[PDB]
Amino acid sequence: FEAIFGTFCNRLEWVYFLTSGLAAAAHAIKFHDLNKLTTGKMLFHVQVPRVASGAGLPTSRQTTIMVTKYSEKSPITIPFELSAACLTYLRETFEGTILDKILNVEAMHTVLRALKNTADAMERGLIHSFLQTLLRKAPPYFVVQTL
Amino acid sequence: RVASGAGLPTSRQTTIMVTKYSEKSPITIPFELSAACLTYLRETFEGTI
Amino acid sequence: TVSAPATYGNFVLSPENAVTAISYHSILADFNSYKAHLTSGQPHLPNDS
Amino acid sequence: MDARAVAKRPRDPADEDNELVTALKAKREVNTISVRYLYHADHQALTARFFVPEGLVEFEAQPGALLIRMETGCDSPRHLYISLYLLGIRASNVSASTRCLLESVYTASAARAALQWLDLGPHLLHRRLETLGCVKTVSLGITSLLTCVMRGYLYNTLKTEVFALMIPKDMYLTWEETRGRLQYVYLIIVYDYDGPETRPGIYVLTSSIAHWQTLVDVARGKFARERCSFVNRRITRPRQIPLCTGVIQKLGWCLADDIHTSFLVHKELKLSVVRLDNFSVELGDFREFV
Repeated sequence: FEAIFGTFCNRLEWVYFLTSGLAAAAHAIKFHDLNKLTTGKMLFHVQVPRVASGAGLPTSRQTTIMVTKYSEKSPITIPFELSAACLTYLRETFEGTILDKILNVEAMHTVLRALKNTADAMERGLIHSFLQTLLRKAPPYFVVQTL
Repeated sequence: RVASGAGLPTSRQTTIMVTKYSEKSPITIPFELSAACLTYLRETFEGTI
Repeated sequence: TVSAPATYGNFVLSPENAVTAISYHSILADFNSYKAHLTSGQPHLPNDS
Repeated sequence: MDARAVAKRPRDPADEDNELVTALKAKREVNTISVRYLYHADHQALTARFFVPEGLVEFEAQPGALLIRMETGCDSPRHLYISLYLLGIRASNVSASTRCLLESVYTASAARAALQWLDLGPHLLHRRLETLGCVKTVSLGITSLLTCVMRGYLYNTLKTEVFALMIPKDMYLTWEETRGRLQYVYLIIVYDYDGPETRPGIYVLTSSIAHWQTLVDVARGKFARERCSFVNRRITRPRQIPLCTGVIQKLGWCLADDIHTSFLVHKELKLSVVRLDNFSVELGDFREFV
């Protein structure tokens, strides 16, 4: 005979944005109505001190600058797929036999496992996109040291 | 998987199976005995020291 | 100092594995547990055989 | 089977739970995903996804246009997805000003390669082209993503607004003065054989006629000069094998009151178009008339 020992399913490990150290670099705000808007602007108002000049030299003026900061959009996507077997068995029963029960259990577990994997992948994609937008804007060392 | 931006490629939901097998390697060793030893072990003659 | 197993482990060939080997020509370890879990509706295995 | 089950009203996707909701209800588990209502669930329109080079996307940055697949016999990408507006640069049925404007706007590198491929081969436009219906999204880049409908009512995702289809003014043709409340729109290609080149004309035709025989009758009536040109080339130059003075393809049904005239702007350049808002796509294949 041919002997098959214990079969193993992968013990996939979960990860989250908040649990990662990168979350400390970030501020995270959730907003259920984000789909409707595409503009986010912040404004800064600053008055710069001027030292009173000496005799004869040109004098300074009361001066201010006003500057605005804008938003970057970078949505992320993940696809996941279901076969016809799971889709038809998830909403049907055939004679109520034991094998049909096995198929129903398999279909339900398959779709829910796919949903769980997609959620984990979405969290990974969110942290990935945050790193992308952070790194794409960071200048190198020599320029900042020269500055 | 990890997500990506619209227009960029996306990773298909994927699974894989692997089947490790087994190996065979027996072992042997002989041990000897002497004929006089065997015959004295089996039965005894007239009782003497 | 460290604790170690004092003897070899014993593996039992179940009677259901006998009929599976005779007819199906295969032996599934801990077969009764497999049948019970399959009919119960829990896919995740209790522990390695 | 039982009488009550037979008499019972049909199943109601309108309020019955979606499959993912059923599964998560079954295990009593909740993911962070807003799983309840699926977008595009009620969509009837059949959608395709197409990738296109960056040069061609101009005038598609405004939603709504005909997307055409053209052939190239090279081993490297065999098909290139072209827009109807760019195709007008080849037609002899375009005024000089409009052709000059289109020639100036589409001067990106990729576009001119398609124009070379269109006329570098012996075959006419008829055998080279095929229609893919109407395009309705943009995602720009070095390579851009288009989404397109091949049997459809033309709408945004939430159906918050209907999307129109725009046709350039020079190509638009009508063969009746009064319009019934329903009329179909067709793609028309005709060829001039008197000139040295087989010079093609590009037309879009709206008509209340659905039956092929009468439509072809009217077409042969109006295109008599082009038909005479075909016969003239056939008699004049033997061992040449011309064919199909004109070809027809059916592409659309629309409610005639919907038609409007509008202007279209891109790259702060201004184009004149005709517009059909409450449009729908029905696709047939090309067919020949002589």
